[PDB]
Amino acid sequence: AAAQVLSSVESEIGRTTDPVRMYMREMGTVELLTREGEIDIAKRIEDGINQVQCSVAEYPEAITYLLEQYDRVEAEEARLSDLITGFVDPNAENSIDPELAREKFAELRAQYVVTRDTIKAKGRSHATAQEEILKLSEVFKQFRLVPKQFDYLVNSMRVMMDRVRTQERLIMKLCVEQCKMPKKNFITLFTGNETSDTWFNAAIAMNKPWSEKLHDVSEEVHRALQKLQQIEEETGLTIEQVKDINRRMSIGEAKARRAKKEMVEANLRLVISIAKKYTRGLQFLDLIQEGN
Amino acid sequence: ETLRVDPTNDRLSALVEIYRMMRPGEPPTREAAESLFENLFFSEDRYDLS
Amino acid sequence: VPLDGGRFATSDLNDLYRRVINRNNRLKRLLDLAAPDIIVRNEKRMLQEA
Repeated sequence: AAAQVLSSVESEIGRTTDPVRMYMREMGTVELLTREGEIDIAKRIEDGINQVQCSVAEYPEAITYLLEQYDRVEAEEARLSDLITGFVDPNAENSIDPELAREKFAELRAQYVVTRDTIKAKGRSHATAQEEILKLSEVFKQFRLVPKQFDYLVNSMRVMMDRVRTQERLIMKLCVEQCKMPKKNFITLFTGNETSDTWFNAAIAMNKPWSEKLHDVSEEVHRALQKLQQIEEETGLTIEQVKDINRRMSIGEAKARRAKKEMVEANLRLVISIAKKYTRGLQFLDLIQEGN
Repeated sequence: ETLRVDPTNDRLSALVEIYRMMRPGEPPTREAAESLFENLFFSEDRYDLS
Repeated sequence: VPLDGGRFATSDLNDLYRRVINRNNRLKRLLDLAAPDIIVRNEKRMLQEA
């Protein structure tokens, strides 16, 4: 309990105005880890990174984006742009050679052409379709892309979820706060089909005098429905699948951030021990921030 | 009278109070207090009467 | 302004402005880095002090 003495010291300070000693008091609470903390933290960071990689593999057009810029630069007879560095670069457990890129993309094309018809067979939830999608995600997993392209790859999911969630909360922004339909039945009816107006006119079938006056707001409550239909038809994924994908991306990223954050303060002492030698050109506390 | 006003009771408390007076804000430590007190008047490098 | 011997002279306001905008840029960079809250707090306090 290193925070117990913090109460006994801060409540009885001389009100020090020196930012350096208060910063060192703040960073002195964390202790040093050795030979076990680094390994466990690195394992947690890798688990978070692999969870993030898993999240983007399920999204159907991630493969299409992995492939289409390389297809575009194929027609140039060469790939001299920096995106050749942002190739798949499969991990092994150097310059990009055609003998590797074409070999890796052959099975990618095969999966891209073989995973379409199986989805239509016995619906999206087909066992063989699901396992083939998982296999395609796995063969996508054997790649090690660059963080530059990976950044916008995950930004695509962030923006797509932002758009879909804005279209979602638009429903409460237009009707729940004004018409006041109970959410207890609304949450169950929304997940029913989310493709047609079966529950929209099922509410009309019930008494629901508030819902009876929906025609005046029909031409603005059905626009969100049409937008979410458009999102589904352009992404090729159901609402539940993307909610699961991003709800696990969220906690994978949270775990990675927590691991990196917890690792960081374990070496603030090292940062100070290095920064003290470099003063005096500029300052003493700015060097600490640069070391951080 | 000075003992009456004194709030401390042993050497450790006195060293902690000296450290708190000299370096407010920084939490006292078992060894830092004695190191600072020794360096105040009992180190040749950091003290000299000539 | 330049001096005769090829030197320069400036008011301390240039130093203070350089310090405050250096720390402001560092804070702006830290915010988009999702840095740990203690480092962001330290940088905000440093900006306040500057």
